[PDB]
Amino acid sequence: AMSMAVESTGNAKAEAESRAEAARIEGEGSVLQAKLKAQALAIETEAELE
Amino acid sequence: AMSMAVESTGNAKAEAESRAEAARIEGEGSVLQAKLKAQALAIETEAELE
Repeated sequence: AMSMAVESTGNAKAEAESRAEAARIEGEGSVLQAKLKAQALAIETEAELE
Repeated sequence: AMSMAVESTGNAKAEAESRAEAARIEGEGSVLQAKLKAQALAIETEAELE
């Protein structure tokens, strides 16, 4: 049963650890993307304001 | 299970790392493109204003 316990936890958590680790890339990516999108829209909407 | 953990994380994050790395190119590209689009519309809309 101790092997059954470490089987279920170690396997299922490792799957749930990877998707959360992947979501961290989207979070850090979306920050840098939105930061770049700020400049994209800033230079677009401000320069076209003339 | 430690191999199962590094399998899921290392694989799934590497896929999510590449798409975020690709999105950085669009972000930096869109800034330079919008910056060039500013001149394109500026010279177009200002010179045609005469």
